[PDB]
Amino acid sequence: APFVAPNVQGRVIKESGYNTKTFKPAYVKPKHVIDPNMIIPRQPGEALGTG
Amino acid sequence: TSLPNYLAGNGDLGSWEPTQIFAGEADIVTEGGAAGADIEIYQVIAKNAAGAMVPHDPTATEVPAPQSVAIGIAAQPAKSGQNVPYYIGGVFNHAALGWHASLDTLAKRQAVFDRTNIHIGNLY
Repeated sequence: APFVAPNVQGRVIKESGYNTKTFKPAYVKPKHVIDPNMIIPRQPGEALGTG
Repeated sequence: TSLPNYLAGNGDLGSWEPTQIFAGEADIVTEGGAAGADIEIYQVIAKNAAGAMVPHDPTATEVPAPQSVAIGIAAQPAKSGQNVPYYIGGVFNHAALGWHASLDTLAKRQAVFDRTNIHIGNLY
């Protein structure tokens, strides 16, 4: 607090305000194409020979 | 081819890697035409002055020759005189396709299909 000789008025004290933060979320979009070149070939569980 | 093997042993039977041709979702569209040269699967093709499919050959000429403007992507391989099915529309993974020499980077591989229904781009 300010020391102020009691013979005088007093001292005016300043203030401070405040702030805000604002954010937009980002966007994510992966995809696969699944044409036959991927469906046909033998997958690991398939028996050798026939499948 | 007659005998079995009784002795023990190891064998690396083989490996499989998928080939992904499509890199997007345009309307995939195809056509068929006579080939003028030996064309491999997913080779990029042009049409020569006689209207026969020929593998794409940029800098063919001093006026540029019609082989120099790509027109599609071979869907199955063919020898000269046979019919080639080929894509004329769709979005294609540049890596899977067969390219001319010196057509190295994706920045160049796109320039071949800007004015066209085909568009060529990277996979992720």
